[PDB]
Amino acid sequence: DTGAAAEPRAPVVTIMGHVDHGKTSLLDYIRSTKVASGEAGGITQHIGAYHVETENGMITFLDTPGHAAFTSMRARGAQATDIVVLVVAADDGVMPQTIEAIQHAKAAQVPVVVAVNKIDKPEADPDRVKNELSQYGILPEEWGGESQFVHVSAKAGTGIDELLDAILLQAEVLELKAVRKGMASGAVIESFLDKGRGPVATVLVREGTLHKGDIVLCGFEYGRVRAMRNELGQEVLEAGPSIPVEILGLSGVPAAGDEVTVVRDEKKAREVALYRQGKFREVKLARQQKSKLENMFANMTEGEVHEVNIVLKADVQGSVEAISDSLLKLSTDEVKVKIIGSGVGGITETDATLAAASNAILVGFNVRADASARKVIEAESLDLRYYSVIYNLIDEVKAAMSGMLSPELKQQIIGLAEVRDVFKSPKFGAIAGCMVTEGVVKRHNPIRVLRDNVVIYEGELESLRRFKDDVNEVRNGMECGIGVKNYNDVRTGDVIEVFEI
Amino acid sequence: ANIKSAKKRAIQSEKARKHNASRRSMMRTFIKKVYAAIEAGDKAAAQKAFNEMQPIVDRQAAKGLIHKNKAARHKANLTAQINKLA
Amino acid sequence: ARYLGPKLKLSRREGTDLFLKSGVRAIDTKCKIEQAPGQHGARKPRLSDYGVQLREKQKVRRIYGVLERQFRNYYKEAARLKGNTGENLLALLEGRLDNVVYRMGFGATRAEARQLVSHKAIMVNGRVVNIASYQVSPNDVVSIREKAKKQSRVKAALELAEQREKPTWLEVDAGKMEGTFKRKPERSDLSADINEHLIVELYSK
RNA sequence: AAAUUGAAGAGUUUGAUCAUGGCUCAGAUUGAACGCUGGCGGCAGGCCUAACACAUGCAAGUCGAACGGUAACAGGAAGAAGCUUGCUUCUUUGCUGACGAGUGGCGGACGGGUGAGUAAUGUCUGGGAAACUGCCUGAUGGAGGGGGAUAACUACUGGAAACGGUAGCUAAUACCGCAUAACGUCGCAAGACCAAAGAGGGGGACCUUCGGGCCUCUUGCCAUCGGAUGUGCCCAGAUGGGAUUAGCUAGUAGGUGGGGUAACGGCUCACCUAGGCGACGAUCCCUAGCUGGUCUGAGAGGAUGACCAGCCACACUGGAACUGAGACACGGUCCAGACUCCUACGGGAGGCAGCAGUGGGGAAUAUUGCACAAUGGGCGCAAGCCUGAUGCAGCCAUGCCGCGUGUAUGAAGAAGGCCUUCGGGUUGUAAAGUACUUUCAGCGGGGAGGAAGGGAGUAAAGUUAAUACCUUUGCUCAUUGACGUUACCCGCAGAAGAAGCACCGGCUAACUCCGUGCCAGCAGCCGCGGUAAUACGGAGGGUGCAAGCGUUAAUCGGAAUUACUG
Repeated sequence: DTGAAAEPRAPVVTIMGHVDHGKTSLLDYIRSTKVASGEAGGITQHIGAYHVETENGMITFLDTPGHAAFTSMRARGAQATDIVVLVVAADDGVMPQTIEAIQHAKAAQVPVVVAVNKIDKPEADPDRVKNELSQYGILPEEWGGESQFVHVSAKAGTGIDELLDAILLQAEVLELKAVRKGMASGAVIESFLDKGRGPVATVLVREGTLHKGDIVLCGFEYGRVRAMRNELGQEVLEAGPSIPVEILGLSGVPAAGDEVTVVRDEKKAREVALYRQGKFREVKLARQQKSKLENMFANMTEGEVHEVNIVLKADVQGSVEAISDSLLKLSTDEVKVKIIGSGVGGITETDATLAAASNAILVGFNVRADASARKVIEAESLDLRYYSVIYNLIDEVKAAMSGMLSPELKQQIIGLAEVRDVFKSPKFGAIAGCMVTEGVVKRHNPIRVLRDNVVIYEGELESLRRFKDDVNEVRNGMECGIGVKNYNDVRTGDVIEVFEI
Repeated sequence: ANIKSAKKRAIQSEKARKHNASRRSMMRTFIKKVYAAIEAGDKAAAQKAFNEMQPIVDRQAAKGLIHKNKAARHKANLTAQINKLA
Repeated sequence: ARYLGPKLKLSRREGTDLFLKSGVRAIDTKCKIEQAPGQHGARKPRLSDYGVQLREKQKVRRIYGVLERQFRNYYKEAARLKGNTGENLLALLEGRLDNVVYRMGFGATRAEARQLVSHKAIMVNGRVVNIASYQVSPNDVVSIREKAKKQSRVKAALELAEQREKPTWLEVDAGKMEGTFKRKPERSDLSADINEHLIVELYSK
């Protein structure tokens, strides 16, 4: 990074909102692709960057879905981009997910331009959007707050001409700083694991430069680049600070996002990469000692000790950190759920072994079973379930948890009976003569013995016997007899409450 | 096949195969006629058949369909047997 | 790859002068020569049989400036060679260029001579040799190259040399700053309070 | 002259002893890993695990001097014109330098990968007799006269693709008769029978149908007997363990005859005999590629079979043959299986144990690099084209070897630290200071060798009608290096950018203080830890190694502790 060379670049733009403003539609129409609703779920659960060539100059587009679950993706996408766009619908207005995107725009000090998505529907009006978002300091219009609004059809494909112009201008009015040659650096969009290609990452390069021989260092991972891939293009020789290019040949799957810096030699970068691992490992053992010692007691003070374990491996690195945060949101005091061994991709022997030791569900956002993986899963009793969307996953884990519970709250009473004139029996130690005042008494149904409104004893009937008949059922207002084991003292005036479950 | 010439070789070897098959089937036919005469006890039919067979087991040897030694045994063997009867 | 620390410590531990300084000074006016280094130098070592063998090998190594790996390889070669192994070890050491440069008086110490060698100030047969362990042969002529000839270290080095006993197997012309390795030194040429057979014993067990 | 001329013991049972006997250590070695640390270079090594699965590129082509040929680009041309009258753009025509697709030839059986299978259609040693063998090679002769086809292409048509369907039509060194036919095959012999192909370079009278004839040389084709190399086959010995496996065997063992192979042979079939193997280990079970050699050992042995070289076996799994001199074919074919990819849903496609690279497994093993310049392989008359063989480069202290991280001087011997009986000792000539050097790294400058050849001309010989051509050998001219910023040499700047690791109770080189108090902890073996701990942890000091040092794993040694030597 020497010479202080300043060259203009294509602005990187991210788009945020409440789900359903047709945020994806804006991109696909410009891209003339329409990959929307071609994928499972009908919505975009993943992040990707796509550069297009349109007058004037060059521009690239980035998009992140807006959901309660993706706390991290929208936070990282804002700070990386020079310009942020916020989609808003006149029918939808403002929503708590959209205001969440407002904070990401201001805290990242990134200038913002917006577009009205629906001009097609007659019940949709712009004035509603402007005024209601007026209250918030963001999105002023012609009040001297320099922000500009755009009205697009998004279905009609109507300009757009204005939105595009604003974006170009907004990037034009601010000085565009970059360099064509120098020390390469940037951030990682999304990383995942491939079977043939190996571990890969999608990287935005702040300073644009690359070469097959150049050594690159991403986080605590290091390595030489074997090959370069750009979008549909299978191979690219050179990559500029503007257009994003998928990086390949790194040692292992890096963090979901971080700062990446190339180096001259790999040997010099080996010690640095190992140094970052030591710190990350030291804090890992540090946070491990605290959480265990935090209770300051050998066990839990109450009965919440019952928990459920899960095993998760997702193909993409961006999800495992992001959805886990949303997976910890569904956690409750009663039943505690925890993730064990989050994977970078697929499935493996040591992963199936991990679920073998402790009973757990093995789930993946997207995964396929390995040849060696099937043998283990099919042999021992386990469960392999893959889910296209995170919503179907977040629901069933909860379902697993709800089932875990075992509460008996009664529990409607089957019958209520009062006992009188106790008799003695060798087997049960006592037989309490009874008279059923209400309902029908049954054999295997549980009972609640109470005296003066408080419960003296509890249990389940073992023998229901009237005379020498020993009938399994006794109706109300019919003389009845009762005895139970582990009940020492029979007193008159108390009432026994039997209830079905 | 994957390589350009490998493709071509498979085509050529099939042609050769159908060529060789045809000539080879013909040859065995003319050999079999001699053994059939022998098994019926006729000198003349078997000598006659041997004379038709001779030039073609010889020729197919020259043409690489069989080796010289094979042609010779056939002539040696049949000649042995036909003489042993008449 | 070289011992760079304090030098008189080594002499003090081995109980003898190892000639690691020029000799301009009585060594006893530079250190407590007759006492080992450290808090417990005054302490006497009631020294095991292994101990005496170790220290003798260290002594020779520290004289010639050789670390263990190379010195062990020197033993191996002495052993392989014909004739007495102990004597062969000392022939090999005494044939090193850094050593020969020292004995012709071009360097005040073997350390200084070694620097002369490494820094391309020494030629063998008018050819530049810059590796210290270069084995010098009978009839070889080692010389200070023209450009290194005006170095004041060399003049001083030759003066001191003139005051040491003069080695038989070398013919040195102080004016030309060239000299001739006439022959391998005999055993009788070398100091008699070196106990090679101890070193030979250490490396056979 | 020399070339196995070589061999160590220590700790630990006991109160102590001698013996017995195991455990443990000092040593060499490693395709190593991990922990701390890490400057340069030369040479080597680098998936030991999953013969697990593989995206993408590349790893086998080449010849227009066999052939019909033009579709690309390149000129050339009657004739169209760019025309500003020698510069030219396009319409045309293979006219030719070349060359996509096609037929044809030679190579795809080599080179490269792996060790799954195999205790024997293996390997090693040593021998046999019944055989084939492309290219290269010696010998002697042929190379005559014909015939019917076909891809390409053309027309019509089906497919999403892969790839097809009709009918035309044409060439050859493709293919087949006919002749010729022995020092060949069959046969006692008499006799009977078998092949082939052209293509180029140059040219004197001579001339035509201007194609060439004809003259000449090169080269390819056919036959037969040899050489050389390769391969097939047979016998003997040796080449792991187990009896908690003792009996095994119907093509089984042999004989006759037919068939079969390139060839001997139960190789195969019919018939006949009733044999054949086995305690000198058969059968069955477990394991395994064998060797040269490698490591260790004084030796005898023990352990072992990466890297290099020889043999074998395999090529996703099971089976099969076709072509061919050679294969039952590593990037060929067919069937079945397992699996994966493409699809417009009807159908298609593929096999990294080649080189990179990916996922997976693992404590762990590299770049999707450059070049055919060199050696070597394929094709070609050559030029040349192809060559992940190979030469090189990148990565990793993985190992071996070399060198540096300065040299010399520097004393009451400072400050600080540490111990101390407060006298002093030590760190320590160490540091600071003083001169001095500049390897290596940095930066500029210059510059071997790996290069032999091949190309134009020229001259001489052998050729021949010939000074052509061809080929050989001299001559000159201009040229060919991926590595490469090469090795190496000169110059510049300044000690400047380059020291860590383990150990210090005995075995075992290296001792003190403070902290702790049978705790926290150490520990190869003995054994340390409850108030003086040289054994824990820190410090100062010291010992041993040093770009490494330790720990773990592993073979042999010591172990005369499987003892043949002993």
